[PDB]
Parts: sequence; C-alpha cells; structure tokens
Amino acid sequence: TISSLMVPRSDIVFLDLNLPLDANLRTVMQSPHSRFPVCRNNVDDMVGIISAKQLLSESIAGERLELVDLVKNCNFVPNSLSGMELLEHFRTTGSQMVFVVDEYGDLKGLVTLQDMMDALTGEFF
Ligand SMILES: Nc1ncnc2c1ncn2[C@@H]1O[C@H](COP(=O)(O)O)[C@@H](O)[C@H]1O
Repeated sequence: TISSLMVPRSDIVFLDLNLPLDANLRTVMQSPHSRFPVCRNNVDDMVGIISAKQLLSESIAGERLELVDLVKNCNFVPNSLSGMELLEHFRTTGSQMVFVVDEYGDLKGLVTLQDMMDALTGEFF
C-alpha cells in the first residue's frame, strides 16, 4: 500500500543538470518545495537531490555556482517495501526523501518523511 503515500513520477518536480542554470533557477522559483530531485535529461537518470535554500542562498550570494556541486545523495527503495520497512528506512538513514522503483528498476515515484509522518499521525493506518 506504499503506492498511496507516494508522489507519482508524473507529479515530481525536478532539476535537470543538462539544462542551463537559469532554467533550473526558474523551476525552483516557481515551486514551494524545499528539496528537488536532480536528474540528467529525464527522471529515469536520477543523480540525487538539491536543497532549494542552498541553491538560492548560493545564487543570491553571487558565487561561482555549478549545479552538480550541490547535489546530495539519494536513496532508492523497491516498491515491495512494507509500510514499517519504509518507516525504518527513513529513521535509519535520516533521509527527507526516498525514490521508489518497480521490479524493472524503473522509477515509480518518491516518498517524503513529511508524508510518512502525516500518514502516521492522521487516520491513514
Ligand atoms: N520536488 C518535489 N516534487 C513533487 N512533490 C514534492 C517535492 N517536494 C515535496 N513534495 C511534496 O510536497 C510535500 C511538502 O514538501 P515541501 O513542499 O518541501 O514542504 C511533501 O511531503 C511531498 O508530498
């Protein structure tokens, strides 16, 4: 049932290392999200994740900025994980965001800690 807590791949807002820095800046400016998955060309070539605050901080800073330098590591998990197993993966890793793949290794979506906590403290379970 981990699919229902998922942000589907079509709803993922992401940055593209193959695009100009300015286009990614605009993507970030037009979204409320704190963190963005970063890929190359498309979401099936995910390279990691970027903090918006950092990107913008270091942009407003005016320092020589290359997007690839702010990328942080991203964890993948199978879509076959149970709710508990997913929860424990979050606690163990301390990750805010994890990527979910199907049996072909293809990206199905992402899960956030935030969404995981909302589901625990609401009426989900
Ligand atoms: N980069 C993103 N793309 C799509 N949805 C996201 C992204 N970041 C966060 N979300 C969703 O928005 C919620 C709030 O995240 P935030 O907007 O960063 O406070 C998360 O729990 C996810 O449901």
